[PDB]
Amino acid sequence: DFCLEPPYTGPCDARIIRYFYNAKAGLCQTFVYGGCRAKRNNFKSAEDCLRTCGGA
Amino acid sequence: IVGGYTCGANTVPYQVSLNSGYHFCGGSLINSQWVVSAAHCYKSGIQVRLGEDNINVVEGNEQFISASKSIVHPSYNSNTLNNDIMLIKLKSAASLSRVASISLPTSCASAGTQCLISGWGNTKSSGTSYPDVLKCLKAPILSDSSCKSAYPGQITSNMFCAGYLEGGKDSCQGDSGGPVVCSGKLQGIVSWGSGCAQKNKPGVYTKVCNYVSWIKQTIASN
Ligand SMILES: [Ca+2]
Repeated sequence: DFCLEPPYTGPCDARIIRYFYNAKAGLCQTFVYGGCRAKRNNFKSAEDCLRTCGGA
Repeated sequence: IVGGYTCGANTVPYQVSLNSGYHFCGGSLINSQWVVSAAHCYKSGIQVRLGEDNINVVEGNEQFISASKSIVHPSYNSNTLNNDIMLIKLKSAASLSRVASISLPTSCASAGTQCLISGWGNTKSSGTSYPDVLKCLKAPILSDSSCKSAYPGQITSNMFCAGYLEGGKDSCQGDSGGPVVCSGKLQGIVSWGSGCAQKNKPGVYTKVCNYVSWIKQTIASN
């Protein structure tokens, strides 16, 4: 389950704010994404995040 | 920029901030209407901010101009990061002391050349701390040999390493797309690295000298 994976910033040096599902907190939170090599627990909005991972 | 110093208000006039509701990448002004940055910084709704020093408060020397076009290199590879370059056309031309363009290189720079890297990225290797003002760093271009030893099978002919093997001085999250200026010419674009300021893990940059022809022609036909 990719929804249980910790957020992955990656090697690129951008500061792009994305969302990831935090199973512990039971909600989607923001994190800094570097711009490349995103894993699946990386969403552009909280709504996408909840729709895909909510309740995982 | 980790381990750098405060540049000084508008001392790096070609430095721009790419804003999408917040600063997410840097870029270099190479023409009154064109900006060069990294392909991974591609985003819709980009607003380019020029003449910036403190990115958090309006100080009066700013010019905010939205992008009318964003052209990522046709051969950019999101997996290998090869050809990590993009051109952004401004909706209107900037008014060029505080805002000026930087020259494209006539030729490639050699290992050992000292360059100025700048940006509003994270200033901590372990942690998070984004500055309000622009930070600067002087780092030397490293040999293709050591770069390839630091990142086995990851360095292409279009990339170069710069920095210090000891660590402590490097570009970091929020610096992507920014300039690496050597001898007054734009030689690189901040691109990637393993963490920030790590020992034996220098920053990797897009080698601008290999794209001068593509840039000039692309600018002229758009
Ligand atoms: Ca400002």
